[PDB]
Formats: sequence, C-alpha cells, structure tokens
Amino acid sequence: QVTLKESGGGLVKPGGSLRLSCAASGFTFSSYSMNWVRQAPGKGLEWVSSISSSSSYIYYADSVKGRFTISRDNAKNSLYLQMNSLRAEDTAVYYCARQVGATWAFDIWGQGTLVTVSAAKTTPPSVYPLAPNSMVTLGCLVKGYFPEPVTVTWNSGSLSSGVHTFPAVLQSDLYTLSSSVTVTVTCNVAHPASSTKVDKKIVP
Amino acid sequence: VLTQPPSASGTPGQRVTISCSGSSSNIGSNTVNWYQQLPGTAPKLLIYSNNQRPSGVPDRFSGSKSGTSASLAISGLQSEDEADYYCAAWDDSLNAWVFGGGTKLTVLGQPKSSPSVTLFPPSSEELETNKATLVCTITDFYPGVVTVDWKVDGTPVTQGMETTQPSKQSNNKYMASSYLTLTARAWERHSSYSCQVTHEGHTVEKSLSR
Repeated sequence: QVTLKESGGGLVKPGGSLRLSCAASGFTFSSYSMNWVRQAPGKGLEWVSSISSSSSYIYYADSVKGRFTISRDNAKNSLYLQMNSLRAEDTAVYYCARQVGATWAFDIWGQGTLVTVSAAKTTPPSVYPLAPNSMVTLGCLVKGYFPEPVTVTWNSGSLSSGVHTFPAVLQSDLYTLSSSVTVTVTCNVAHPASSTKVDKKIVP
Repeated sequence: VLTQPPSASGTPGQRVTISCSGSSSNIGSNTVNWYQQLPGTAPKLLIYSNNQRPSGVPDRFSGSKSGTSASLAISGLQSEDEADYYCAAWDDSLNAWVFGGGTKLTVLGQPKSSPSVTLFPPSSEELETNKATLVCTITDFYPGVVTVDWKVDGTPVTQGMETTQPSKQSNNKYMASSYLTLTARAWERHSSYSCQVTHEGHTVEKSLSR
C-alpha cells in the first residue's frame, strides 16, 4: 500500500502559474527525500526538483531555476511544485517520486499528472500541396490548426491504396499534419472543431 | 544528457545490451540507476547502485558501470521487456540528476525493414505567407525508432525542427514525419537541403536544391 498520487494538472496559458500536489500513503513521508520528474509528449524523462526529508536541501534543474518552487508538508503527507512563468516547453506529464536514502534510487513513482501550457484557440488549418520518377508521391500539408483532430482522405475516400496520413506535430502552439499518396488527385481535409472542410487538387 | 542508443533489439531468447555514456561529473563520480517505462505508464525502478535489482525485477536484467559509462544487459529477451529504458546519475557539477535520452527495446516479431524517405520542398502558396516548411516523410520501418537530422548547405540545423512520434501503419510497420520550418527569406538565402534518417545501423539521406 506504498503509493504516490499527483493532482492539480490541467490547462494553463503561457506566462501563467499552477501548483501541483502529490499525496503520499502507506509509508513515513517525513523519512524520505522527494522528487519531481517530467516528460514532454513523446520525449525523454527530465528531472525537475528534489527536496530533503526536512526541506534543508533543495535542488532545481537549470531549465526551471527561478520559476519553480518545491515544498512539502510532512504533517499533511504532501509534496508540492509551484510553477510560475509557465512556457510551452513546460508542457509535460509530471511525476512525483520517492528517493531511497542509501541508494538515491527513485523506487516509488506516482501515476503522473498532465500540465498543458497553451493559449491556443480554435484555428482552421491552411492546406498546402506537397509535390517533388519510378512512382509519383504527392501530398497535402495541413498546417496550423487547433484543436485536434483533422480527418484526411483522397478523392473522397476512393483513393485508399498507397496513402499515408501521418500523426500531427505541435509546431509553435498549433498542430501540423501531412498526408501523402503514391500513385486528378484531391486531398479532402476536415477540421470539425472550426466547422471547416477543404478539398485541394494536387498537381506535379 | 547521458547518451543512449535510440534503439536496441533482438529476437525472443537473445541477449541485448543498452549502453549509457556520461562524463566525469556524473557517471564518473556516482552510481547509475536504470528505469523501465512501459508505453503510456509511469517509469519504474529497474536497477539501482549500478547492478542491484529491487524485488520483482527478474535476474535476466543486469547492470554494470566502468569509467564514465554504464550498461544494461537483458538476457533471454521476452516480449514483455519491450519498453523504453533510461539511465540516470547525479551530476556533482550541476547539483542535478541527469537522465539518458532513453532507448526503446524492441523484441523482433517480424524482420527489420529500412525506412522509405521522401523529401518535399515548400509550396509557392506557403512561401507567399513568408514561411517555408520542408516535409520529410518516413514510412515502412521496423523497429519503430528513427533519429532525424537536417542540413542546410551542408551545415547541421540546430533549430526549427519537429519530428512526430512513430505510429503504426496499416501493414504493422511504422511511419513518422519530420518538419524543417524556415522563414521565406532564409529559404531563398540557401540552396541545398537534406533530411537524414537513421534507423538501427542504416542511415538514408534525401536531398533537394531550391
């Protein structure tokens, strides 16, 4: 029954602030150093901050120095992370982790809480052609929309063989996706959130 | 960060190693810990103090450390070992933990397949907006891990790049795309553009001229 549970995640605008909490159960919380570690979507783990048993020793990653504050309430079995001047690059799942005294290993981790830093508002996509000889590959670049998703087809779903519709990337604060067809060729893009549909004829 | 290979792979029952290369201030001065992260789940402790296993970790996982490098070996590869593995060490210079970039371990369930790469130039329509996006599409690769590098007039690009996480294709191989964003003036200032995709021990480079 040794568990950690983070809470307080959600959507916040750039420049804004958020306070995360981690509740400890089934162990003497005051006997352990505690850490925050984060992971941006599809990226690696990035250590954020750590606090000693009695808050005497506090460390921060250079990436968060002067913006984040770690604290703890030993009576309330709770760890906190106060995040100020939030930037798009702070978007991540934040985990709290317990550190073993003898070994410094993070032996127990919470489930994580997602923090999304974005001022993006509903935006329709701009659609541009992708064009360059054994086989011709044409495509459509569906640029700068929000939120997900967009649906992409070719020739109103009649052209399905040789098509690759790729996952989206966050490029600034907006999404960008591409679709290609290896073959009079039309890409059909639908973005329901902005009530927009685009049909674009692609020529080499 | 600590340097790890993006991908490691083997067939079930095989022995696979994952390297972790650091510097004197971290691995050179402190113990290395390893974390296993199954897709969409929180990391868990795999190895601590270089070579110790917590309860629940099977003996097929072992760790070692020498100089400024550490290594994780997985013997008798099992399908459930498919995950991302990260090494970590305290850095005495930064007074901070440093993690490796992670290695995805694939347990081969089909033969390897090299990526098919296509490079597209920006459209005149986009250029009218004073922006230029080059698109590097990547399909039909297995294991599902690629590293993308871009060059402009032979010089490596350090900014304005985004690469998707790889996703499964209709045929069960993987696909991904990479983007290079420039201003229209920057596009007009240069001539040669290339997208380089590294997959296992295979690198493919596609180029174009403005």
